[PDB]
Amino acid sequence: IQRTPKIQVYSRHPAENGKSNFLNCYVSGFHPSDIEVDLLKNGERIEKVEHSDLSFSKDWSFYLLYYTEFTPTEKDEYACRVNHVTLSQPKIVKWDRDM
Amino acid sequence: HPVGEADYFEY
Amino acid sequence: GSHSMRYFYTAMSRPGRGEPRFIAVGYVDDTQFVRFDSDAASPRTEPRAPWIEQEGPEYWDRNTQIFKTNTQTYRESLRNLRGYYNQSEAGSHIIQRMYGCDLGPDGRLLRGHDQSAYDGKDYIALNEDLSSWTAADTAAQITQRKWEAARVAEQRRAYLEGLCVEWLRRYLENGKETLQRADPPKTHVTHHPVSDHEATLRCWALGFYPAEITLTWQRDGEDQTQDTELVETRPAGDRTFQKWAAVVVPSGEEQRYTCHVQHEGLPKPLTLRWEP
Repeated sequence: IQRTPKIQVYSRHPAENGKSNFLNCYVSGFHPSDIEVDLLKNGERIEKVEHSDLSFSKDWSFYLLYYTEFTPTEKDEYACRVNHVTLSQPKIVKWDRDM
Repeated sequence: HPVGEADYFEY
Repeated sequence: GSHSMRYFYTAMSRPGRGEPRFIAVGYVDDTQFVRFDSDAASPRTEPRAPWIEQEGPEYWDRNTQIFKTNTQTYRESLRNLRGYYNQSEAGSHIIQRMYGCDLGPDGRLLRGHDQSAYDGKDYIALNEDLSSWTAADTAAQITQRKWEAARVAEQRRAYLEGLCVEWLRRYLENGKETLQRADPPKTHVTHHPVSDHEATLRCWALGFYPAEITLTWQRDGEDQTQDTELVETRPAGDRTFQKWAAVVVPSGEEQRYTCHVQHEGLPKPLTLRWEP
């Protein structure tokens, strides 16, 4: 059968306003491997997003890291949009810097 | 280094 | 400590959208070092760690030859398995394979692995004796007969006890400054109130390598397993990993709680509490 992705949105380094960083979206625990992942700035898709090579865990479920460089500010909101066959509608997970 | 497979290896 | 090398193969059919895609990646411990993708503009084995770049032309061409052959091989195998399960040509299916060797902290073969799955479900595995197979069902029993006829297990054993170990030891030496360097976690405890008389204590571990780590919350020295929210260990993107564990506590009782961190890179296991 099919497995729905776990989603974590987070920065590489401790978030500091005005300091360049990396925004990560880590999707894991999913099957099959086809997945759509977008990083959003204030609701809009970021262009130059990269991702890791497809690999899988001991339970055969896939994982991928999607990432882009970003500079956090006080009011800019970031999020990860994920679509998978197990999802009837794209899932939005907002970046919380305490998470 | 990966394992080489013999010719026409199949499941 | 202990070390391991693994290759991970993923073969994915896609009826109506071209031939099945084959991807291979190689890892030493928690560090990827090579990739191959049959969908790439020019499919070839590409380096993914700086310490592998020194390998000469014969290495990269041998790798590519193997993965290019496997691309064709796994396309045939996807067809075979569709047949074994009486499935239509309309669906998309996946074969995954995982193989490699584990070394003990002394550097000898601890055990070998060669395992395959179909649609995320275990299909066939080389047993620990490296001489026999475990087939998941009557379909995999057919693959087993094929592999016993072609004396595959004998050839896996030879590789796993020989070349796998030899190459792993070579990589561990070439990349010793990273592969044999354990980075301890940077740890701290955060505090977030949720009501008048409950608050959350979150224990953070950041910048650690390798990924293996234990984070536990204790209350009065007693483990809080069923109460602890524990996220999956996640890559930072710079080789290192991140993890947190959280427990919800009654306000005023924060000093009754202790976070414990165990990691290979630590001089000693850490005990943390909230410092207001």
